[PDB]
Amino acid sequence: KVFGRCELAAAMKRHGLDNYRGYSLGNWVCAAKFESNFNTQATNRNTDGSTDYGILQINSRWWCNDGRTPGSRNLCNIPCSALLSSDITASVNCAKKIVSDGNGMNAWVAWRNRCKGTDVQAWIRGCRL
Ligand SMILES: [Cl-]
Ligand SMILES: [Cl-]
Repeated sequence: KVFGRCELAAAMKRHGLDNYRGYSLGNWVCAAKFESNFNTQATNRNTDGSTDYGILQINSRWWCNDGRTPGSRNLCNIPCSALLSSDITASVNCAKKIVSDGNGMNAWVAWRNRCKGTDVQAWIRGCRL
């Protein structure tokens, strides 16, 4: 599923991400825009053989099992395919564990490089939330 901006903002809010660990909703929307262009089915392979999955490009090295990332951990205890669902619930619950692990949203390179220190509120401007 390819979300619209306000559609995704509302789904993220309902799943509890607005100000989760201090990150306003616009951060999460910004991150999803640049990680996946709002596409739940996005996958991208990394040089180390791991793969990033879903709307928030969660990495199989640490967070989910794809059966092909040797010596990886599965810290969200889910198959990575669950992160590609049109229901963002699994991606959000795993994202909550990632952002809580000490490095906050710097875990997402696109957020660090394209969202951090910008007007992220602009990403939810005009949405009925
Ligand atoms: Cl915001
Ligand atoms: Cl980047």
